[PDB]
Amino acid sequence: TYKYVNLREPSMDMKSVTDRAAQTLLWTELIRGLGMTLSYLFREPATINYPFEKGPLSPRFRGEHALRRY
Amino acid sequence: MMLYIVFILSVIFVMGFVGFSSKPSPIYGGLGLIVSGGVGCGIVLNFGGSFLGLMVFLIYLGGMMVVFGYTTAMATEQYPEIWLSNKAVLGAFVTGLLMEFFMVYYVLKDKEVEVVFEFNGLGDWVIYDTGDSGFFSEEAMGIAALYSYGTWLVIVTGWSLLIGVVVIMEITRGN
Amino acid sequence: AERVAAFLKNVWAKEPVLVASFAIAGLAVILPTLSPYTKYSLMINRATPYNYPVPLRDDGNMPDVPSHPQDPQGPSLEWLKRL
Amino acid sequence: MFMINILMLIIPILLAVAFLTLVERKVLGYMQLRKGPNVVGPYGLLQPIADAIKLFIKEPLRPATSSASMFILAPIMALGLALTMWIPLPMPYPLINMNLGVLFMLAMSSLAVYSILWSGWASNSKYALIGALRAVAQTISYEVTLAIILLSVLLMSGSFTLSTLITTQEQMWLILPAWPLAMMWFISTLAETNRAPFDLTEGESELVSGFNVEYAAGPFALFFMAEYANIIMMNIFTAILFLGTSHNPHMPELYTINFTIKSLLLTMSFLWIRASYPRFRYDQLMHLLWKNFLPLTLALCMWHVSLPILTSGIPPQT
Amino acid sequence: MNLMLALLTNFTLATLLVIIAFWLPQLNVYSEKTSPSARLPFSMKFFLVAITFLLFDLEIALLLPLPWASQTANLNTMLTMALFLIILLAVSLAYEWTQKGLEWTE
Amino acid sequence: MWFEVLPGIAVMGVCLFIPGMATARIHRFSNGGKEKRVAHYPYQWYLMERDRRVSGVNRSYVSKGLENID
Amino acid sequence: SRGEYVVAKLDDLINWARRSSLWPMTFGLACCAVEMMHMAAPRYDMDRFGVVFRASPRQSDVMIVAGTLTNKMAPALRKVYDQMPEPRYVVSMGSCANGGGYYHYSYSVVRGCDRIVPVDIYVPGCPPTAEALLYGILQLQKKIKREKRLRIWYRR
Ligand SMILES: CCCCCCCCCCCCCCCCCC(=O)OC[C@H](COP(=O)(O)OCCN)OC(=O)CCCCCCCCCCCCCCCCC
Ligand SMILES: CCCCCCCCCCCCCCCCCC(=O)OC[C@H](COP(=O)(O)OCCN)OC(=O)CCCCCCCCCCCCCCCCC
Ligand SMILES: CCCCCCCCCCCCO[C@@H]1O[C@H](CO)[C@@H](O[C@H]2O[C@H](CO)[C@@H](O)[C@H](O)[C@H]2O)[C@H](O)[C@H]1O
Ligand code: SF4
Repeated sequence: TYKYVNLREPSMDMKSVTDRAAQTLLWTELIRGLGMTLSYLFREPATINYPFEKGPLSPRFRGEHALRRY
Repeated sequence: MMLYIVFILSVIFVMGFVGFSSKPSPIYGGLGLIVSGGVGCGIVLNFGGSFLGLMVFLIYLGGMMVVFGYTTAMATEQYPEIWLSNKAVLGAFVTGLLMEFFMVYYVLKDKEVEVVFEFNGLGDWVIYDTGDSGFFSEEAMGIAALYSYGTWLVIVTGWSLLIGVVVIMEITRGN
Repeated sequence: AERVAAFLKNVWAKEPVLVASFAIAGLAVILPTLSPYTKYSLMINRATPYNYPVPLRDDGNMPDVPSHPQDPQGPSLEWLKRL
Repeated sequence: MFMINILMLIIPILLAVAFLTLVERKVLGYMQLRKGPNVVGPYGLLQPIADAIKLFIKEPLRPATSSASMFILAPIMALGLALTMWIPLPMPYPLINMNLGVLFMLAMSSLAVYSILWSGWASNSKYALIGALRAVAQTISYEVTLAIILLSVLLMSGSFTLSTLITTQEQMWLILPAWPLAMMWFISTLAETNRAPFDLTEGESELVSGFNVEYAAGPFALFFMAEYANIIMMNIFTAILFLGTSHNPHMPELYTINFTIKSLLLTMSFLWIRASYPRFRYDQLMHLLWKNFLPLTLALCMWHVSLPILTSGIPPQT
Repeated sequence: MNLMLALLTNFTLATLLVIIAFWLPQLNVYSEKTSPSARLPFSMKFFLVAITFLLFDLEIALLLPLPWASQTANLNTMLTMALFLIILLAVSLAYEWTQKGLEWTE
Repeated sequence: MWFEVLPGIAVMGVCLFIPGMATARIHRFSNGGKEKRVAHYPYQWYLMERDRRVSGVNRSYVSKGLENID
Repeated sequence: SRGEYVVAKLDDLINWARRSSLWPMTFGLACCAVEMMHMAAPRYDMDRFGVVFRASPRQSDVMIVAGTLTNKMAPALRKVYDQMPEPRYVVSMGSCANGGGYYHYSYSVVRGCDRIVPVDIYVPGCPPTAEALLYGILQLQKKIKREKRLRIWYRR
């Protein structure tokens, strides 16, 4: 099964043509992109405070070698 | 000495002209003209031409001379010969400053020199107008009158600029 | 017509910037000739006194020229106060 | 006394530029779900100082310049003109009260293109010169709309005096009657200062953009300071032009506080925009100017010449 | 006098910053390195954008007096000639546009 | 958090606030506690020169009122 | 007010500025460049230390060699190093850059970038974790903090 990613023909009535003209002239879709970056500004960042905080690891982690004893 | 600001500026004006008229590499020729233009605007300001002075900076320096330097970079020079490192350029430059120095010497000493015309060396301030108390700039009023008095000037000046666009596209197409 | 309306539709879909530019310029050239308040712009510019109003020598027969600034005769700026 | 006034303008300008570099990195950081400088000084407040010291004691670059005089003149011109743009600004009172202050600012900014041209000439590199010429072509192109837009707004103000814009907006911000001009003005200032999405001097389409390419340049810090001083100045000019602050003669400080906030917010919007959009192609930003802004700006100039006449709203001359 | 002092101060400081930006690194005494007209070729298009800027910029010189021109008594003449100038500026653009003077494709 | 951006903005704000505050205060210091006189046109400069003569101390910002009338 | 004291405090200042404002030129050659990119990404945010993400080689103070250096590439890496303004430092990231790694015995691979440029920090791993690289960068900062350029100059 397959889907088309870009095969929509725009409607050509006044209501739709004028909506696209408003987008062109009033930059509405550009303003929308500004909204997304503004929303991120008010999110808590993902940064950890290395070296006081450390990224999580698991017991399987492969690091520096060592020889063991009984 | 501030009372001879106009004369001092006009001396620098001539020195800049001797700059690019000795014709060093075009890169430095543009520099001499830019300095002369800036000094030239300064002289016009001190006669009450504020709008006219700023036109030089906006149109002559910020417009015409930018395009000259732009064209020089693309079509003429990319690196220059050292200024005054050529026999003719230096000899022409020395000759110009000697002539300027002597004109300045005699005009200041005798307060008058005579070459083609008679020049007085009392100081450019002596000719100024002694009556000023209007509520506007006379220069600005005269320039604003272009649109009321100068209909015919606008038409021919407007036509020439349009034809300039057409002509330059014709010239540069190459076929 | 309807050919004209279709053409206006094609440009409004393909060249909205130019349609707006020609519309705005068209208003700039047309509205001044139709506006009733254009006449007031000329009147206000003429009511602004840049120069001293030189007095006239009173020969004795200028009834409509005031002798004092606060006399009734002479041009009034009553229309401007209300405007 | 006047000499104090000059220094009380120049020095704070250099400090604002220094700390704008920190604000840009932290604002861009948080929009990218990170922090930005927060180690060098509390909240990164010492980061501008560390960068400044580091840059000035760094070795000068190679290769040698093609023209020593032009190599030295370009940074002097860039920084000298940048500081000069501030002297007529009414905040609310200007350092220099010019009757033609708006024209002065136009004239001085048109001279800022010379530092680009001279530094390209002094780069001793054919490809670096071609990059400079593309930058000049961008700068002068967008100067056309700035001049015409500015002329259109002044038809509502009535003069070229910067402090008259304050009186013009005593009742209402000029952005309401002129928001279409404000939109194109704001973008033109971005393109004029080579800011994203118009920062092609820092882009990927230049002949010199390759990392391994080299040409005579610098000092980096002085050019950087000049550029960021112009960003702030343009946004200050934008606030005065379209977001006029009310001035109370007995409390001038209130004007300054409100006027500073608006300028800061506009400056932050430059950072906002840099975080949000991809970069224009060179031919596409030329198309934006010559085939979009310019036709609309000419039409709106016609409108704003006609509108005051037909509404009987011509402003005063003095 | 004040404007001259301001310009002198601004370009004096710019000059000092430039020379110390060039001398201060010499305190380090870094080691020596010992390891490094004509067309450009220039495109006609880049020349034509500069020329077009100039001619458009000259027409802007004629439009700058418009704020003062609106104070005249002969408003009808002034408005007619103002719109005439801007329209010829538009006609210059239209001519450039329709002869592909604004293209960047070779 | 986003409010840790404010300290750098506050520093910027203070730096931008200083030139405007300084100019206003220096003007009032130098013109007898009043705004510096604006003379854009010859008439205004003509009156300023007259005030400098009328003051008797060669400062145009020293005002003489009805006390000088007699 | 001895010269030893002033020289000592001036060293601390310039050392502080240089380590607090380290601009890397990342030479992303292979896989290790991905981990270098995860050091710039939000979790570790190298920029918060004053280490700007993407800096031009003209303003860079440190070159990070992140990946395998092949023979065909060695001349171009040396050229970038020679064009870096001083003071300049090199961090060797990952087994390939450290000594050849998995490709040590190849006919086409330089067996460690320290045959081409002098290296200040070696970061082990294949690849080193983003945190391991950050540890190495912070190690370089402490190495810069220990520098004594002016003290040595004063005693010449
Ligand atoms: C009563 C009648 C009165 C008469 C007057 C009436 C006038 C009102 C009607 C006209 C409206 C005018 C609108 C003014 C904006 C200019 C419009 C414009 O030119 O934008 C279109 C331009 C090209 O768009 P594009 O889709 O790429 O291609 C079209 C051409 N083929 O694309 C763009 O310009 C997009 C912008 C490019 C830059 C993107 C990055 C910046 C985006 C963020 C900006 C945020 C808003 C800034 C506001 C600042 C305000 C201070
Ligand atoms: C550093 C950050 C500083 C900020 C600090 C925090 C305060 C945040 C304040 C910022 C406000 C903007 C942020 C929110 C923007 C996001 C909102 C949004 O996404 O709206 C999208 C909307 C729909 O767009 P679309 O889906 O394409 O629909 C098309 C057909 N309906 O699209 C629209 O409807 C757009 C409608 C507006 C179009 C206006 C066009 C520009 C006109 C310019 C006037 C500018 C006036 C303001 C300038 C400032 C002066 C106050
Ligand atoms: C008293 C003040 C003294 C002046 C102090 C000046 C301090 C300057 C600190 C700059 C801080 C780093 O700021 C950051 O620098 C890099 C340059 O490497 C810029 O980087 C930008 O320009 C370079 C080219 O020049 C491009 O390669 C890069 O892709 C682009 O993003 C960032 O846009 C900027 O956000
Ligand atoms: S060291 Fe490992 S991860 Fe890094 S480039 Fe070599 S093979 Fe890839």
